[PDB]
Amino acid sequence: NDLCFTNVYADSFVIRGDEVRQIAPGQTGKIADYNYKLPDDFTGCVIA
Amino acid sequence: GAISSVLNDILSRLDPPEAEVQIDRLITGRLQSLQTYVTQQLIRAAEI
Repeated sequence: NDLCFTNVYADSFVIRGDEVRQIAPGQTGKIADYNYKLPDDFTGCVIA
Repeated sequence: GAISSVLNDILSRLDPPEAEVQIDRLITGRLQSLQTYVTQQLIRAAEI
């Protein structure tokens, strides 16, 4: 709440109760390598 | 302190997010070695 950004992208999807911790940079898995993948150089906040 | 002294061996067997830190440790070590070599060579060049 003290900085501005060029643009903000909000991505919404649904997964199981697990692998929400897996949704992150790295942490190879089925969701990482075949579904929405988070880059290892990330600058955003994941909300679950 | 890296897992192995072989850059390609570190590249494989390791996921990129932590391969980055392993390669970074190796790069820091090798850069320190090169800096020490060139500094000693500068001393010897002054003497010569």
